[PDB]
Amino acid sequence: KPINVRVTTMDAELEFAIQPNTTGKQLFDQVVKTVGLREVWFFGLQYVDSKGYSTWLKLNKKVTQQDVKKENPLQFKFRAKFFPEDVSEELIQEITQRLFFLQVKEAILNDEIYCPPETAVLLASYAVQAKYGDYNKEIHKPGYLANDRLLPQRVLEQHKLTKEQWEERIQNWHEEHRGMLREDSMMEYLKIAQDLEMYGVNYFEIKNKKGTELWLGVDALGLNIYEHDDKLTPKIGFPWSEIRNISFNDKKFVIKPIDKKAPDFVFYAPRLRINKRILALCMGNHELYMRRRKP
Amino acid sequence: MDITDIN
Repeated sequence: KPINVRVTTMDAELEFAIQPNTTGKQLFDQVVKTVGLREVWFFGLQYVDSKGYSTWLKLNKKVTQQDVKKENPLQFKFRAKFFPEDVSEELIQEITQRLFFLQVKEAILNDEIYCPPETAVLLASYAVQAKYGDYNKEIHKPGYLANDRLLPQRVLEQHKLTKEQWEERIQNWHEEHRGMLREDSMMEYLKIAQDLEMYGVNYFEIKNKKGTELWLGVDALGLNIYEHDDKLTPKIGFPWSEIRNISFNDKKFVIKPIDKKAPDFVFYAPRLRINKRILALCMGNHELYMRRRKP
Repeated sequence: MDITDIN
């Protein structure tokens, strides 16, 4: 029987039949090939397993044997799993730049990556310059932006201006990018986003031995611990260079630092598999952190 | 139970 598979990227969907023993890799390979993506190291296929967990699809394993929720079209999302350290020197393909711009922006819009008011407006203008090209008195008439979801929700909730005010504001910033290309614009966007405190960092809800709530941030540059109340500022940091060994044993995870004088960090995950992922993420992420410091 | 060594 043919296994029906849908793989949406951020601007495209793809639907084909799959073989009852097609390897995750073979699947990933088809998708990237069809899209014409070369920078394949940042990306993954994400599906949802039977327990409800969003999971990354493993390439060295039969795509049919990883327990993805069994619906008619087997559904996956093709998203960046890892983020570069510097967008401009790490994203060479227009395709890659595009799939990033989109994924990043979406999160910026969903209050996922925090972004303060002025920068939000600044970003929006780059997003509209990307969409619409040069501003034009004759074309873009008062309200030409009424249909576009342009600003982080919290931005709108906190600084109360009118809808047509925020628009005037972006319009002003839009008017100024006159001459930018759709491509450049998306890049100028990313260059600003990649500096946001929450950009390219995966959070996990944890608690220490004392049983108090915390967040663990795994990212391009290492681990970071946050207080539940603040997702932005790290309480303690651990770059890769300053970490010797990370391990877990059941729900208990432990970080061991390079200098012996430091009291190694210990936290408690809500389930075993949560650590499994934390371990997986760090490994893949550190690996790339090395790989871009060799030839 | 698992372990990884970084730096």
